[PDB]
Amino acid sequence: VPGFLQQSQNSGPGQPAVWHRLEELYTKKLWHQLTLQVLDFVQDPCFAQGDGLIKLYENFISEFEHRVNPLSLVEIILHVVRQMTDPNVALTFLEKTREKVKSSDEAVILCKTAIGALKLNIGDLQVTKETIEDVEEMLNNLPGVTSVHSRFYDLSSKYYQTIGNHASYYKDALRFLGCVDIKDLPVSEQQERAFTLGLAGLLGEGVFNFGELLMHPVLESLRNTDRQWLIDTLYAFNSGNVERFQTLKTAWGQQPDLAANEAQLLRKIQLLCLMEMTFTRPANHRQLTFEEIAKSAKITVNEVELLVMKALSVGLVKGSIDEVDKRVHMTWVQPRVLDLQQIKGMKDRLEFWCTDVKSMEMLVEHQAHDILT
Amino acid sequence: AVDTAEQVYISSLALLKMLKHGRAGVPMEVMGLMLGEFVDDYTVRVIDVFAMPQSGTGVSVEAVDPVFQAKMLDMLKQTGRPEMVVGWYHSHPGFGCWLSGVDINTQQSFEALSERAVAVVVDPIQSVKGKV
Amino acid sequence: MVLESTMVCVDNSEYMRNGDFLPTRLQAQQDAVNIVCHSKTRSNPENNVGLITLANDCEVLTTLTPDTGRILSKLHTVQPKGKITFCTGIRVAHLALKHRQGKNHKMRIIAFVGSPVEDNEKDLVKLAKRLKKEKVNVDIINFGEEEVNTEKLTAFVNTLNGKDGTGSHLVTVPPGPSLADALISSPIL
Amino acid sequence: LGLPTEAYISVEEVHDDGTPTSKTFEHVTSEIGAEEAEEVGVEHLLRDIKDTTVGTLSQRITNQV
Amino acid sequence: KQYEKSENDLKALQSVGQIVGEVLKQLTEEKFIVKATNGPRYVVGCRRQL
Amino acid sequence: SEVLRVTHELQAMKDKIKENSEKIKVNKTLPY
Ligand SMILES: [Zn+2]
Repeated sequence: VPGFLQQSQNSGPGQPAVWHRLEELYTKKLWHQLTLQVLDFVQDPCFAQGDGLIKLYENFISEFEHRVNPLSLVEIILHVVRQMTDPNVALTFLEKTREKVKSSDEAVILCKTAIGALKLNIGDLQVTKETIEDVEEMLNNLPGVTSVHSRFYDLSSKYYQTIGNHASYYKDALRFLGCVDIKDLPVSEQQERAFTLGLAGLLGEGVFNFGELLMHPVLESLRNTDRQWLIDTLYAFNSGNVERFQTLKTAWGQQPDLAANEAQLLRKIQLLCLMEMTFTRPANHRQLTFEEIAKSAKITVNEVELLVMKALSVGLVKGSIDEVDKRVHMTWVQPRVLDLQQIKGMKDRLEFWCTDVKSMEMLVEHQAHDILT
Repeated sequence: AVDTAEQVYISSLALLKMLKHGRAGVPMEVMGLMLGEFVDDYTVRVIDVFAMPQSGTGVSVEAVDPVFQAKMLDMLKQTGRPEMVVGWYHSHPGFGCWLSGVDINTQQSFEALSERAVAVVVDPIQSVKGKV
Repeated sequence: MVLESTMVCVDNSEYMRNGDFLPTRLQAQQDAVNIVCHSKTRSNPENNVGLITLANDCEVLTTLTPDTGRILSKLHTVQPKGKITFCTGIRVAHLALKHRQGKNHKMRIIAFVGSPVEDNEKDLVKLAKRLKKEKVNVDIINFGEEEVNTEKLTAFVNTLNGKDGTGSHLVTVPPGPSLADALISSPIL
Repeated sequence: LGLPTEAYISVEEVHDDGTPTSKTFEHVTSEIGAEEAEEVGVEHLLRDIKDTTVGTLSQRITNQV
Repeated sequence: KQYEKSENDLKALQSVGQIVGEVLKQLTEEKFIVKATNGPRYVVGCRRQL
Repeated sequence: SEVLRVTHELQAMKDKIKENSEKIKVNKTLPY
């Protein structure tokens, strides 16, 4: 049995420093220390063809695995299978491993997520959807893990090759970023992970711009450099100042998924323009005129009523529409994100309000002092 | 060796506990030992009171089951104070505020244990609205 | 007869799953128990015992009691998963001891330091600088993992004494998986 | 003010948007209630302020203040 | 299982029971005249949730 | 081992159930 490890000195990087010392690790019949060294070794840059030898080693050690913490065991099994990259072989191996460690341990979760990922590349409806629902439902009783949750979220988000699941797709990407603990990611991966979420949020039917993204860390730290037409688009959308110049370059950057939805994107930009124009008004003369909507929306005078009706129907404002007066009445229930400068106005309004309230309280107290007590 | 016009001071929490325990079991009769401090020869004060599970044929010498009496007074000192047992709940739902021969027989032993201990009688039925 | 109570810091670390003294290590922390204090009540039937874990910032599984069934029952379920904690672990035991009844009983903490700790250099200021004025006693058991002799841990007893102390001793039974006789005979206590 | 007590609950829902996990205690609305045979106790124990509709006009003005 | 069947056994040994009576009228939204099988009549209402 | 978790650990019903039946019995007042 051990002769395999003994003769496995070649065919792999870091031969002396890793294996020679490791030998003592199992000679002392020792344990999960060995597992930590194993994790380091598997993560090590390697084309990962000696998966058979590594796996025989793993089986030998895990015969009385016990000391092999199931979470690490599943992680290593998933890594080895992903390195082997044979479809049916990996699927069978995953089933065998998952069943063999079927305890109430919160690792069967990880195994099921890995299985969903493995099947995600083919037949993405029959088994994958049921598996993803099952993982969701069994993902309970321990919110503090934050890791199996990340894996399940990433599987779901990778599922994004599907039209219907979009808004939940943006939700999944956001949850990935939030519960991924630290970003702890290569800039290389982060670039794509942020561009994908940007496009998803731009294209969702209910998602408009979802502020707090701009200061949401996933984007800026990776996109501030270049290839950031998307961020200018995001700024324009969350502001809505038409600024449809950007689309001429955005289409060049991504004809697909952007040029294919010019009508939908422009409809959303018009709706957002209407909202932001309603928000910039100082809350006193909220009744605006179709001329204003047109000049701020490049749409026809006639179309303005339909645009406002659409806004109401989607549910971003709750005003009312009138014609004979050539005006419109708004009233809001959909508030958005803000910034420090915009908080100064709120602070000032609150201070004025507090001064007025104090004045009225003092007036009542002083005048009524005869009968108060 | 002689009584007087002496004042018994019951804490607000003590009164509240008396009333709640009495009303919880109005159809039956309840019993609850009292803890307090023997201030001086004319001032007996009770700070808090504790209830004894409704067992036996009723208010009698059975409410002092040592197994339960010792363990509460014990754990209670661990956090708070030992105020020595001074009195008892008792309760007469519809019988005014009288003391019967059995009640006298009971309180006789408590008097023996102490020298000036007191027996309370809290009526859980008549006392309502704004009456204590 | 016994001028002392008893609290124990039964390790729970993620590393505790290992073959180094027997089956799966901890299986031996459990080993003394049935004598880890069975011997301590082998004394006048008025001794007191305790239990404290040391993983995930450590909880308490037993409140000082001249009973052992509870401590054994909790010991049955001490699944090891997490990084060891100390200093805080010892202070929790110290407070628990302060809440001891029968003031005549002196204090004793038997530290089953197994998996490595992350304590800094001058932990003494809080680890031991108190036990004198508090007249406390602490015992250290090194479940292997004696990294470079763990002078860091030895320094705890070193801070102990100063003239007289150390309790029984900071006995580091050799990594040889002999048994608990080393925690049965060695402890003259 | 009128804060005699506040109620908190320990729900460890991880996060939304992009936040990390945390302790995330939460607040439950609270109000001081009553139970018959104890309302009588409190009534007697106070029996001095009696801040009921007594002196209704004055009390209404004080309430507005 | 014996301890389970005993815990509820002793716990239920607190309930006191009600008096069975038939309501007669509806005095107010919170005052309903109610009689009793024995024969005496009373005036009462819902508890806090009926 | 298995037994120590059952000899006196667990098996406590022989004390608790004994006591509990004591109070249910004691409350069996004479009248009915
Ligand atoms: Zn009586």
